[PDB]
Amino acid sequence: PLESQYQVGPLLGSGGFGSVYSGIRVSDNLPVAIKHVEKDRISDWGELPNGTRVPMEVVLLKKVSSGFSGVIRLLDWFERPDSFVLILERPEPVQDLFDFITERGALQEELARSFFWQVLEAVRHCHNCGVLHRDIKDENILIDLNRGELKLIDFGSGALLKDTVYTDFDGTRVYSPPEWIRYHRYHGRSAAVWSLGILLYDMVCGDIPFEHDEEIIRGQVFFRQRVSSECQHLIRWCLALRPSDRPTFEEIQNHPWMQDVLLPQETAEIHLHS
Ligand SMILES: O=c1[nH]c(-c2ccc(NCC3CCNCC3)cc2Cl)nc2c1oc1ccc(Br)cc12
Repeated sequence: PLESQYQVGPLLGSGGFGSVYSGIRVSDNLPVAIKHVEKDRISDWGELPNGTRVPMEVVLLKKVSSGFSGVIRLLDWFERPDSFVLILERPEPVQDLFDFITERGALQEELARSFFWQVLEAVRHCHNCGVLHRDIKDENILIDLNRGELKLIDFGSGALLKDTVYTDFDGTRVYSPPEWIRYHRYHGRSAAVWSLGILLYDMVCGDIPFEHDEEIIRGQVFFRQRVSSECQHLIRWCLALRPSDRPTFEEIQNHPWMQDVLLPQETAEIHLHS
């Protein structure tokens, strides 16, 4: 029971998500992350197999936990008077994609591809486990710099995956698809693909392509940097205005630009200098 199992360290960051801290498991010194979430700010609750009230975040994390290292692991969690606490694996050394992109600009395509493929594989996993993330974006992807592996994080906005329409969204606006902006309705897989389209553009251009509802609704994509035509094509496809025109994951991964991906480890050697 309790903290004193773990050993709190520097705050890593905070926001509408809550607050996350570096920490060590005192027993075996495992690097972990301690994420605190206030009950008043939680909005989407669910319940466990064993039948108890919890943040959806926790349900979703348990549903997707496993060997698969494309998604952060939930190690344990605790309930408090006015908060919850989640203990998550921490890789060390680690940097999130956003910070990596600020630091290094528009990524080389070889690297964007390794990365993007890894994201794709992580998301497929979530959908295989019945979970839909709803906030795919550079900040919510961690890079394990030794192993050249990407981990997805922050399921605070996600939802059980379903085949019917979604009328709620509390993700990140600029990553949301046109059909949310206009109609306040979307379907899971097609909304995901759109945000992945924003994600790839961000990677290859050093920034997100739309900053305003107007540009989202319009959906014309302008490339501010040299980007190969296959890449441009893949991105424009993911950003088709009509959802059903977007590619499935299978089509994304069978797309020409996605051929001959580097393994994560050879990515690290070549591109993380390690
Ligand atoms: O849920 C999370 N959110 C966040 C998170 C997401 C977005 C942000 N904010 C935006 C970024 C923060 C850093 N880059 C510039 C601005 C901050 C955090 Cl702390 N981090 C983690 C989360 O779970 C983690 C597990 C292990 C580790 Br290491 C980190 C996390």
